[PDB]
Amino acid sequence: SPVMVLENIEPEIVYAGYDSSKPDTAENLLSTLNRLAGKQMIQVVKWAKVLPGFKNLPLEDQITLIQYSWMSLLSFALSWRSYKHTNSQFLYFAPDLVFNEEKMHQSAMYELCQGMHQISLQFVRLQLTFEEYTIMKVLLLLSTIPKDGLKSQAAFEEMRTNYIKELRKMVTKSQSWQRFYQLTKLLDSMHDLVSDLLEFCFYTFRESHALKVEFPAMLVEIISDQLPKVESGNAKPLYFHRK
Amino acid sequence: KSLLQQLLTE
Ligand SMILES: Cc1noc(C)c1-c1ccc(CNS(=O)(=O)c2ccccc2)cc1
Repeated sequence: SPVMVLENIEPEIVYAGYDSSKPDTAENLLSTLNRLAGKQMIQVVKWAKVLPGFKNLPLEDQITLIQYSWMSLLSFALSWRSYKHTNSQFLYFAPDLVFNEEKMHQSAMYELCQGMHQISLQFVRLQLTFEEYTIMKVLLLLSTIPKDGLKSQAAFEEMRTNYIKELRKMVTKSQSWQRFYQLTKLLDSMHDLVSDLLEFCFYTFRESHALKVEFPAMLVEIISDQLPKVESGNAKPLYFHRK
Repeated sequence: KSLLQQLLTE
């Protein structure tokens, strides 16, 4: 039932609005990706609002969770689109913006694109299902909290524990303890990739005018809040299995 | 209100 709701509330795919007549410089590609992320963030907010249990959390906590997890949610969904639409041969940012080796280099994000692509390759290896994917994406929204905890920490933990229980019930469909630990390992591995993506994001945000990289209002707001918190060590990534 | 506040409370 909660998983059935997850399958039905999955946002529709959105276009990048990519102009292939313009030169494929890093500034043009990154500006297009940033505009696409802004549009996708509006969808994340609308999805989170109807996520079973999310409305029980206070408003300040809902905002904190979305601001800390945005990069993780966007990179996980990118890997799902890449896996579903290309069998993870390309980075499927949108139907009108599919990255091959050429675009990975032109974006000036080559190694970070390889890192995101490795998640897409893990989806092929595991033969990740849509049911597993939707629960795991909810767990990513609930994977980073403030160092001093949320306003309603107990309410958050109840919601998180319940989605971990849904993931454990779902793996039985594909012995199943082995699969559960392969999925929690994959969830944990998102923290390291996101840390690297955020380092690059923050750099382009601080030097936006110089690099000619544009940011939509939704990203300006999220990054302006997130950047000082992440850099000052206020973020607490939650791991299933500590390093 | 911020953009996230507006979107979450609408
Ligand atoms: C869309 C989309 N689909 O998947 C992902 C992942 C995104 C996305 C795009 C841009 C940003 C922010 N800018 S960024 O850090 O330079 C950057 C640029 C390109 C990819 C990752 C980070 C955040 C997430």
